[PDB]
Amino acid sequence: TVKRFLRPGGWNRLNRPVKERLALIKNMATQLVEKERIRTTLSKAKNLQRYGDKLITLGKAGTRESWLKANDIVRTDRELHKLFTTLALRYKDRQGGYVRLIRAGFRRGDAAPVAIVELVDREGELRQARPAVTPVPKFSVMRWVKQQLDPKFISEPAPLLPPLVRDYLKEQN
Amino acid sequence: EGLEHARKDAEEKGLDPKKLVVSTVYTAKGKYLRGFQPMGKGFAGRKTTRKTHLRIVLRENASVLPFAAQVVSPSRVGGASQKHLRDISVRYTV
Amino acid sequence: RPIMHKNWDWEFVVGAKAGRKPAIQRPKPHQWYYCNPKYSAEDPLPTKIFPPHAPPTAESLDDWAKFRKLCPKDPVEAKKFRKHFVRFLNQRNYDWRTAFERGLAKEVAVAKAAQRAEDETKRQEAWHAYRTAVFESAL
Amino acid sequence: RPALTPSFSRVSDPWTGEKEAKYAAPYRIPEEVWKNSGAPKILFQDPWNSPDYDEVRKKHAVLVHDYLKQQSQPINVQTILEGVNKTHGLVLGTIEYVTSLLENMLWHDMAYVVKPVFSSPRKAKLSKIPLLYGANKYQQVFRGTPKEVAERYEAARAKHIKVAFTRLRTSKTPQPFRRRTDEYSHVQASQSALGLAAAAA
Amino acid sequence: MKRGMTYQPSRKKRINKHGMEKRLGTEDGRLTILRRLEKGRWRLTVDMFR
RNA sequence: AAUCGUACCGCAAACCAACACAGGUUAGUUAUUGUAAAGGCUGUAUAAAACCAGGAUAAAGGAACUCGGCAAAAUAGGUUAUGUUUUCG
Ligand SMILES: [K+]
Ligand SMILES: [Mg+2]
Ligand SMILES: [Mg+2]
Ligand SMILES: [Mg+2]
Ligand SMILES: [Mg+2]
Repeated sequence: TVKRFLRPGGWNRLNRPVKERLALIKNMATQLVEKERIRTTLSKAKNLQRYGDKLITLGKAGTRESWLKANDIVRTDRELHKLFTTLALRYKDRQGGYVRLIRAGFRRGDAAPVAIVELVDREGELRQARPAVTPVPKFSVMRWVKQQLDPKFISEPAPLLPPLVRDYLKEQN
Repeated sequence: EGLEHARKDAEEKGLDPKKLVVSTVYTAKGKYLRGFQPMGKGFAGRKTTRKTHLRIVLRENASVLPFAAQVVSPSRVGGASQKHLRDISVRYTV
Repeated sequence: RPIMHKNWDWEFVVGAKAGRKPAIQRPKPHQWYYCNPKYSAEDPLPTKIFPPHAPPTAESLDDWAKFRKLCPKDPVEAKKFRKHFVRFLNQRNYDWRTAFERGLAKEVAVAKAAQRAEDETKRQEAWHAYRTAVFESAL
Repeated sequence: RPALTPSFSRVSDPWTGEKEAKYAAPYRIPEEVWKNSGAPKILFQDPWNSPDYDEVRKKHAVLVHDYLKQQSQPINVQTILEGVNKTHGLVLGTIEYVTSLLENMLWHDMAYVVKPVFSSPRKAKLSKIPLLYGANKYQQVFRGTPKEVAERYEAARAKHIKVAFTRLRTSKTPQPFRRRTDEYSHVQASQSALGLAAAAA
Repeated sequence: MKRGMTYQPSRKKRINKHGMEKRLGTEDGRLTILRRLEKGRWRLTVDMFR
């Protein structure tokens, strides 16, 4: 997991002042969206993983307030458009964990540790991620437990337009 | 690089690579590149680049230490990783 | 003979392309003519020296004719007067370049802004079509 | 081409203080139906800005400025909003957006504000009476209403005469001098030819 | 104040103070030239070139 | 109308200081109301010791500190009826 520090927010210092620290992280976050896979040092990767997850959350919101916050983070219009349209629909049902991190040894010159950061559901993914919604066996204790604790458990992906919206449109037309 | 070069030498002589032991290793002084670096108040110091020779000898059935290292597989990435097929329904039972 | 040279390699002038004498990195006013990649020995030599940044309205300038009329009669004052006139002429060459560089920057910014607007329009139009398909598919 | 908010009660304004999106679904649906259903919100509304974000803002300011020039007395922001919409149609949605436009005009001396008089600073801070705004027919170099501008000019005129003669008395030039810098190059000559072609067309 | 900057090069000064024309203008300068010819120095004055 | 200078560095890693030296180095020009056009430049990998340096904030007291208000802090600016001292400014 990502370590928590004593500074406001618990973020890394990345050996930089706060002003340069924020400029660097915003640029890298923009490149992660564009390319979906980046190789860098362990500290910048750990900070980028936690920052990247919270940037996807804004895209899933799809609100005017969320877009204003993201417009101050992303550096390119094309990358910002992709975040709200393509990635928003991709992770509708996935609850967290949109980015993964795998260590890749040490560099050559300064022998610094490195890692790879990637998105967790796409073509070209390093591994195959678990389904966003976990299937539940019909005759398992798990099914009974979820009924008693969370009657609104989601077992299969839902359509883009739910039945209530479809029914309203049919009645209207 | 020296270890690989020495083993290739042993095979040409007709020795079994599976029984080789590192029996002798030592270093030797080379030719140095001399230089100077200025200091404060007009003083001067030395600035030397060093060089060394390396010698490795491999022999068969020589006295060897018992040290052995455990080996593990690296991270599984690609179609060979099947962590996504885990069934998590069992842990809800008693 | 013409008064000003009109055939310049503008890739060389802006700096994207190398010149005919790569050893020279910042040509002088009288060195521009022979550093031009399009130099030809058949073209007549201009009667005056101008940089590529000069406007076409400079062909009617006659600076030494006016200087003679303003010439002081005291040699001591005349020498200083001539020195200030030469300083004025040399500076005029680098006023043109500064205007040349500022003028082009504004045109570039306008064009770049226009392209940015068009790209966003296409992206938004494409998304709207996709949104319409989703509703139509769901009936 | 103004667009309505999901409540279908007003138009969204192009500024950072707008917290409501634009409804863009092909069919009209109440907010309560689709907001709590769980479907992605981007299928119903556009939270982003238009490609002409900057140009639209400049156009709105001109409409506000022209309307004030037609007025004969200072008026409130609410009156400005109603007057502009009645003249041109439903193009502005809130008074906060108009206030932001007015602040830009005040900074550059394209408009002025009439403020009340209060006995103590605390009363002024706690007052809630709306403000009144006017417009200058041409841009000025002093702040305040025409009466205040005339007073400021009188003080400025006196200072200039005081400075000019003090310089003369101390053996300085009464009026500062500079050199004329040539700002007309080959790029400018081509811009003029382009401008004539556009005007002719 | 920082010291060590006693040399401020000047081409006109160097020729006038130590030039060949200066060394040949006085009896003592001519003797200096002979001393340098006797020792066999390849360059006689700072002013010399081919 | 002949003859000599024209490349490159020039507040600098190329000149004076033994150095790619926090020092020294002349003149001419340019954008900018509360700002600032052109042009130019760019840092091995981390962090939640003591200690040291350069900043920030601080309850109640306010020179009790110390050879000494050293250092730090502090409404600092403008106009005044009246009074004092002057070599009358
Ligand atoms: K979040
Ligand atoms: Mg020294
Ligand atoms: Mg040159
Ligand atoms: Mg205190
Ligand atoms: Mg005391």
